[PDB]
Amino acid sequence: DIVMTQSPSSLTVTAGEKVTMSCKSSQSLLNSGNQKNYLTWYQQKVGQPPKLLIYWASTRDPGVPDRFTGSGFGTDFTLTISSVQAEDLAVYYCQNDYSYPLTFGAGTKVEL
Amino acid sequence: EVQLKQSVAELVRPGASVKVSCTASGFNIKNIYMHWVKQRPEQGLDWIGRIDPANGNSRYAPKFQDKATITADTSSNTAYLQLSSLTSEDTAIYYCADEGWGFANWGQGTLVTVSA
Amino acid sequence: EVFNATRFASVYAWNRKRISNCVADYSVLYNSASFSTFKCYGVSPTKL
Amino acid sequence: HKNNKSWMESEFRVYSSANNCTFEYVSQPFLMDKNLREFVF
Ligand SMILES: *[C@@H]1O[C@H](CO)[C@@H](O)[C@H](O)[C@H]1NC(C)=O
Repeated sequence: DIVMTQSPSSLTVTAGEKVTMSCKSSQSLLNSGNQKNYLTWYQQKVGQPPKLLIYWASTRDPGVPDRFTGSGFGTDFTLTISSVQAEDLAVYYCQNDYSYPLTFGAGTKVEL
Repeated sequence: EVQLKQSVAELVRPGASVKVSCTASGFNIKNIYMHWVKQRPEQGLDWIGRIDPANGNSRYAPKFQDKATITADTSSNTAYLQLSSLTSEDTAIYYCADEGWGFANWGQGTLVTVSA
Repeated sequence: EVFNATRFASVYAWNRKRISNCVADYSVLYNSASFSTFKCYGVSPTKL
Repeated sequence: HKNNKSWMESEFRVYSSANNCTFEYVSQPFLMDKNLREFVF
C-alpha cells in the first residue's frame, strides 16, 4: 500500500510546448542489483485501455517515442514532454511495481 | 502480434456471480501469470490482484481481499475472474495484463453493470 | 559468454546459436544492471 | 600424419549432408581400452 499522488489539475498547454508534470512516489522505490526504478508510466486515451509509455522509469517504448525520459532516484519521477501532439492528448498514469501491493495514480489530463 | 480478447461484457444482477474469461493469441497461458485490473470511471485506476496458471495462490489488493476471486485455467488459453456482492460502485471497466515490467496488453474493456 | 563477447556479430550477419542440454540461468540476467531494454514478447520475464 | 606418427582423422566423410541437426552429445571414450566389448542398443 503506497499512496501515489499525481498532478491534480489539468495543464492547458499550447501545441508544441513543454509540459511539466510529476507524481511523487513514497517508500523510495528501489531494487537491489538493478538501479532502475520499478515505476512504469502509462498513456491512456478515451476509448482504449492504457499502454506502457515508459517502464523502468527510463525506457522508450516503441511507437510515438518522443522523449518521455524521466530522471528520478525513486522519491520523485518526471514525465516532461517537449512537444504535445494529438497522440499526446491523453491521461498519464504512473504505477509502482517494486512493492507487491501496487496501486495506480489519480491521473493527469493534458490537452493542446 | 499478441492480443488479449476478453469475453464481451454481460448484464449481471446484484448478489449473483459473474465469470469473465480473457483469451490470448500468439502464446499460451502456461508462461503468463496474467494480472486483472478494473478501472473505476471518473476515478483513479486500481489493481485487483494476481493469479498464476499452476499453483495460482492468488493475492489481491487489500480492498478486494475475500471479494474478488480469480482462477486460472491450465488449458483453453483462458482465465476466469469471479466476483460477488456486486454493487453500484462495481460498475467499472476491466482489463487484462501480461505482467511485464508494466501491464503490456490490456483487455478491450468490460462494463460489469449491476441493475434491474 | 554470449553477453561477454568482446566483438558482437554484425546486425545483418547476426549470429544464430542453438543451445540445449544445459540449464539456463536467468537470475544473473536480472541481477545485472547494465541492461536498459528488457522487453519480452509472448512470455513473462519472471517465469523464464 | 608424419609429425603425430599416427592415423589422425582428417575430416568427417561419414555423411554427405547434415541438414536439420537437432541433437549432439559428447562424453568420455568407451571403445578404446584381446578384450571383449559388449554393447546393447
Ligand atoms: C557477462 O554478462 C553478464 C550478463 O548476464 C554479466 O552479469 C557479467 O557481469 C558479464 N561478465 C563480466 C566479466 O563483466
